[PDB]
Amino acid sequence: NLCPFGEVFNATRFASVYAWNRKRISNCVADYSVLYNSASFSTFKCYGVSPTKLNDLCFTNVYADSFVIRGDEVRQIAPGQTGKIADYNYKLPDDFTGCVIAWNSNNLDSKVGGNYNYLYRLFRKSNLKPFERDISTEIYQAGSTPCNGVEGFNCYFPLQSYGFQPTNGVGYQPYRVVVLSFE
Amino acid sequence: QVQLVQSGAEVKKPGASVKISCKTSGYTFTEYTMYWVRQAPGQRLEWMGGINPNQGDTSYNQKFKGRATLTVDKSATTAYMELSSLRSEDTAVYYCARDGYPYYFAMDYWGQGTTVTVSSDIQMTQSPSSLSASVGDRVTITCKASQNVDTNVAWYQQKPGKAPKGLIYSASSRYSGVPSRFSGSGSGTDFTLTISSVQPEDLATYFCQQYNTYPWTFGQGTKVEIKA
Ligand SMILES: *[C@@H]1O[C@H](CO)[C@@H](O)[C@H](O)[C@H]1NC(C)=O
Repeated sequence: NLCPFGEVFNATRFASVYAWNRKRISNCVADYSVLYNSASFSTFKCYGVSPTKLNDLCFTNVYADSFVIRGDEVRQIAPGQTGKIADYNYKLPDDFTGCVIAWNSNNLDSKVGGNYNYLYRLFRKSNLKPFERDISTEIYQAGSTPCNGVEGFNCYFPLQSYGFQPTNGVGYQPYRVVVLSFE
Repeated sequence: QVQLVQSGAEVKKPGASVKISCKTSGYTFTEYTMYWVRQAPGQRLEWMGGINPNQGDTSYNQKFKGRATLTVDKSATTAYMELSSLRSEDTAVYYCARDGYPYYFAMDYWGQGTTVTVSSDIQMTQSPSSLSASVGDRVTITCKASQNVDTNVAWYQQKPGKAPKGLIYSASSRYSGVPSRFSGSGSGTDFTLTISSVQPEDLATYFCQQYNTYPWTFGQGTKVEIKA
């Protein structure tokens, strides 16, 4: 029996990247052919596994992480990357055994005048350790003066909103992302 | 090494404008906030405002808003401050200083300073205002804050004719390289600076500072004379 990937791939709403979403799928068959030819993916890259040989993988669970970022940020969903998304929202380790699929979703995830559902973390103290989820909304202190939960100079709310319009260049348009993580 | 290098001295008629610069080197410029501190001739140190070079956001002291404008040029790693419509009250020395957060609180590096010559706030009180000691005495200087400031108090030392240099941040921690004879103390509203075996080179004026909220404020200064 083949893996139930549509529930994650075809789901109507996707998580914001900072609060990325996690499905455990187990005891099934991951087949590269069926998966790749199911849609028009703009990125599909596997790490530590041979694409041809997904059927031959021997795993208890596959972990399906999904979320939305912008096109220019898709580069960062990969082992050993750096930047906003890879540092403060979603971090892949270097011993990464899985795949990373993505596709332009301007048609689902963009309204004229703006969709603001999708947020990203912009400031954090330490960098994210792989597969760690930070959904805290603590005011980020950039200076010596403490913030006391209030927002202002050197005291920034740590999440901002993509403003997803259809008008944007392809780099700033939304992309849906699924990360298969086998174990 | 960190270095803050300010533009040279300026002479301006009443009414003119002056844009004094502060060229940084030694560190990631966009990751440290920049403040401007005024020292009117024989007066308290005064925090004028600050700019965050990552975003270009500013906070000004109400006394200096609309007199002063703070900008940066990331491409030149340079902070700028423009004083408009100069009056004679504006003849002073202007310092740029770096917020050392989060490794060392408060202003951990100052510029040489630029002399410009024209022709509910948290109160900080120091005692004594003036002091005379002999090599080897301990000296004690206290600072009373008009409101609670936890341990967000720093002390600076201003040797004669130079910029302030940090000694203590966070009430009791020493800046990098500061001599161990300086120790700071206290909490809440009462702070003390102690110099333990005073050396001739300690001839300086010493200032406390709170950074518990904006605007930052300084004490009036404590002159320390060393008899030989
Ligand atoms: C998503 O739906 C389309 C249309 O039914 C289907 O072809 C595709 O296989 C689905 N995706 C997955 C991962 O099953």
